[PDB]
Amino acid sequence: IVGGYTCQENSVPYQVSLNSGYHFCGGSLINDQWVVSAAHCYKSRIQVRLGEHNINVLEGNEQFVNAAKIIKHPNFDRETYNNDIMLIKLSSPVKLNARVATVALPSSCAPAGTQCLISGWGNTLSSGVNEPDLLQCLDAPLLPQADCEASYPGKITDNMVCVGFLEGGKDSCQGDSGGPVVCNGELQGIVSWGYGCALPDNPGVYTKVCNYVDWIQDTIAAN
Ligand SMILES: O=C(C1CCN(c2ccncc2)CC1)N1CCN(S(=O)(=O)c2ccc3cc(Cl)ccc3c2)CC1
Ligand SMILES: [Ca+2]
Repeated sequence: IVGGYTCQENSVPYQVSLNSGYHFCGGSLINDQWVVSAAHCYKSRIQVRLGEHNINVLEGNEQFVNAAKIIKHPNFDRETYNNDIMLIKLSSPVKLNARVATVALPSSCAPAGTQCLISGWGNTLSSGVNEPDLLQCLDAPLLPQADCEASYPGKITDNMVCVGFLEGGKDSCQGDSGGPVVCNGELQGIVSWGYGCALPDNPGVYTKVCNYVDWIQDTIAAN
């Protein structure tokens, strides 16, 4: 997260770290045994880490669980990042508590102008790379699809939504991928892509979660 702030310890209880020897992506706990992330964060073996604040220091609230089933959206296109959503079934259910809690699926698509919360342990620099130890937070609004499409001519699909600032300075970045953008207690987006980090007129684009509520529920039920 570029231009964000350090989240209060365990204030984003649904945030998880996808670890494969190191943190490489984020995700959201949607129920005691399922995590939603980005298809582009796929790996054959993943250890999901919950109750994290400092990813490099044991603080006493962590629960490390291995992924049992990693299911990318069937129509994920690695070239356009369309349908960039993935579901992970944990090998065993986690203990839900204050620092480890679930986030709700969207009941409807949030209107542009809605203020949302983005979080992650991704790169904090607009140029270069700096991986933070502590979970970062960013308060950003959903942008009008018109401004989104205008920023990325021909690249924005109906399954994508821009969140951020047209002036730059604040944005998601590498390592935040798969992470959540929660608006009013509901998961409205998933960190997906951008051509840089925190650049003017180049807001980050996220997977529009409201378009997959059905697929999510179905896949969960059938697995
Ligand atoms: O420009 C790119 C790719 C991004 C993926 N890509 C397309 C091209 C067309 N349509 C969809 C995706 C081709 C160019 N990258 C540079 C930035 N990196 S990144 O710094 O690791 C990154 C990763 C995720 C991000 C997510 C957000 Cl929401 C904002 C910036 C982000 C930046 C990703 C690859
Ligand atoms: Ca820790």
